[PDB]
Amino acid sequence: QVASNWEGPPYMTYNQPQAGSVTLPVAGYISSQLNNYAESLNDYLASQAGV
Amino acid sequence: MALINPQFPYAGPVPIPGPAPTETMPLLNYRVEGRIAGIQQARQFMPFLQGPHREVAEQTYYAIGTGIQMGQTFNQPLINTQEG
Repeated sequence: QVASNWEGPPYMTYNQPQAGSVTLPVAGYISSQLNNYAESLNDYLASQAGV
Repeated sequence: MALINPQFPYAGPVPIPGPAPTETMPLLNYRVEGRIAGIQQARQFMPFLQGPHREVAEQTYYAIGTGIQMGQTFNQPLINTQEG
C-alpha cells in the first residue's frame, strides 16, 4: 500500500508548500502548457482522493 | 634404639604393685531410646525475604497517544515570476 500521489492526509497537506520551495510556481504556466495543465489537475485530485 | 651397656646391663621389667584390675575396666554405657520432642511447625515467619533483589533500578515506560491532528493556516510563498 503506497500511492504515487499521496502527500499525507489531504486536510493537513493541501495548503502546505513543499520542502525547498522558495517561490512556488503555478501548475500550468494555448499561451502555455495545456496537457501539462490537465495532468497537474488530475495529479492534485488523485492526492485528495487516495488513488 | 639404645645401646646396650656391657659393663652395667639390666634385665626386663619385674612385677610391681598394680592398680586394682577391675578399676581400669569401664562399663559399656547403656543408651536408652530418644526422641526429637514436639510437633514441628511447617513454616516460619522469616525476618528476611527468600527471593532475589535488584542492584540497580531501571526506568520503565508506558505508551501514550497524542490527539486529533488538525490542519493549519500556512503563510504561503509568492509566485515565481522570475524573482526568486
